[PDB]
Amino acid sequence: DSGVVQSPRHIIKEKGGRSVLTCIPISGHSNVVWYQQTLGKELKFLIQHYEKVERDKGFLPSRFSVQQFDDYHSEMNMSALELEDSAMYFCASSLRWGDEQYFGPGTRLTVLEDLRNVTPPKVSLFEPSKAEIANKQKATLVCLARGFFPDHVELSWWVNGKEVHSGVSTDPQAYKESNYSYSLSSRLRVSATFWHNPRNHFRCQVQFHGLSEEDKWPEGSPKPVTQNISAEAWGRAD
Amino acid sequence: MDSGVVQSPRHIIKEKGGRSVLTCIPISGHSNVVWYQQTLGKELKFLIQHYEKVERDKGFLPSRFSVQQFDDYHSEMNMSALELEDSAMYFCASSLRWGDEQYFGPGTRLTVLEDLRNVTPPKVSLFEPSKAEIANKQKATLVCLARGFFPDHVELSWWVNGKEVHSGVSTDPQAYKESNYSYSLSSRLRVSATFWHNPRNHFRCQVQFHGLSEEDKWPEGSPKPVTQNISAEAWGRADS
Repeated sequence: DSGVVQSPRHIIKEKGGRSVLTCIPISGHSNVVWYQQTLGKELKFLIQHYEKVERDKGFLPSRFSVQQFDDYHSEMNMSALELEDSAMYFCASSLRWGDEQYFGPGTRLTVLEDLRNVTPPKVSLFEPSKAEIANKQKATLVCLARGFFPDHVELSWWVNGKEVHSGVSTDPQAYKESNYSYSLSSRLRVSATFWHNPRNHFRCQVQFHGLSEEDKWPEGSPKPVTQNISAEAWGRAD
Repeated sequence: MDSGVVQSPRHIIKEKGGRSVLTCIPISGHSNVVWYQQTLGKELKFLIQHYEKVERDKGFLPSRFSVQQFDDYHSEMNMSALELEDSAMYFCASSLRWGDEQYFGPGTRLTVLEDLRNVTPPKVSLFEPSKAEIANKQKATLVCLARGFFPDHVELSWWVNGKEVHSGVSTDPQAYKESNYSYSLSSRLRVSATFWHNPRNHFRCQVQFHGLSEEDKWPEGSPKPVTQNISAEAWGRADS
């Protein structure tokens, strides 16, 4: 029917800052647990509330406090943020204390020393090379998204308005091209015949997760908010 | 409690098209065991559940994975025809019975690569504090850099006079990729200038790299990138 939901999904904060994560448990569940997970590592139990009462606590830092409300939703208030706080934060709910836990999608928090380096990607689509097509009868489009920071992007391919996965090969993880700039590439391979149809449309779509409306930004340059950036091309006859 | 769920292996590197088996031992007395898959930085994906040896719930488990629970209630996921996209953390969790609170294992980090020849241990460098810092802040920060390694299978720790320390340590939460086949990670240890001003204080940045297995093949001509410990160290110093 539905599962645990959380908000926000991605958030970027400056060191010394403050934010609040919220969790809505499955309807009828009254027990809510929070975990912290450094990317690629184990889940770390933080705290558990059942009928608003704290039942058990792990290594919840004193800078963090959690409260559960009448409707059983839970909020973690995180203050005086440190770089070390960059992690995934999962909430999970169960009907009662002692029962099976159902997991939320997680909130990814990234804490930076200076928000002034945050910047969205530029995205370029490259049509197939003549040599590739002549030699293999396949046609590979390259999408390059780069110049972005931090590394919170999601790249997808759309052909004639529909998302595709067949023939898609995306780099598993963006890499740094310089201190405050990432690069990520993807390829979509189709048949030469499919590419040679002028009426086929191709779009590489990137979603960048950045600053929110809320965040302060000094005059001068556009605020690097969450936004979509894409590049497109049509097929091309011989 | 007395113990928790354990898993094996903790890290493993496989080539595309290969096969491996991940194993989970539940908390003693628990007979319900579930597996989850998690791609780096994403949500947990429920794979499958066994209780008293019988499959109950199943999520989207690829046909290439098969899971079995055994007499002693431990569970094994046999993974075949591995794909790059199978690179993930795999958690198991156990509960007394189905429907009960589940307890998580530490996870197995599976990395699937196109070419094992890209696997490389880190170079580790320790930097003594700058004279400017000591003079102006009366603190002394040592920097440890561990870089040029692949894949992202490094753990960094600090040891002062033979004992692990945490006070004054700031380690990057995540290594970043320098390029498609190389990572970098840094850490700082800050101590007082007076503590650094002692020739007999010893400082060591210790890195553990999880690499290829004893069983993996490796061509002649360069050292095999096996699991190994790599460190850098310094003693404190008199006035200069």
